[PDB]
Amino acid sequence: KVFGRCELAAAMKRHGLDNYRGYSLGNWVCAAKFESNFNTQATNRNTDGSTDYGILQINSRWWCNDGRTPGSRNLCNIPCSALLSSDITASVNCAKKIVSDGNGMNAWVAWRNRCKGTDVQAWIRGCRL
Ligand SMILES: [Cl-]
Repeated sequence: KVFGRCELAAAMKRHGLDNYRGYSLGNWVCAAKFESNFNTQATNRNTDGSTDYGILQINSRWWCNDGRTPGSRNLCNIPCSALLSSDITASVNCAKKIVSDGNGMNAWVAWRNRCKGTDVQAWIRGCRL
């Protein structure tokens, strides 16, 4: 599924991401835009052989199992394919564990380079929430 901007904002809000660990809704929408272009089916492979999955591009090296990343962990205890569903529940629940692990949203490279320190409120402007 390819979400619309306001559609994804409303979905994330319903799943408890607004101000989660102090990060306003606009931060999450901005990260999703630049990680996956709002596409739940996005995949990208990394140099070390791990793969990133879904709307928030969660890495198989640490967070999910894809059966082809040797010596990796599965800290969200899910198959990586569950992160590609049109229902974003699994992606959101895993993201909540990632953002709580001490480094906040700096875990997402696109957020650090393209969202951090910008006016992220603009990403939810005009949406009915
Ligand atoms: Cl933080």
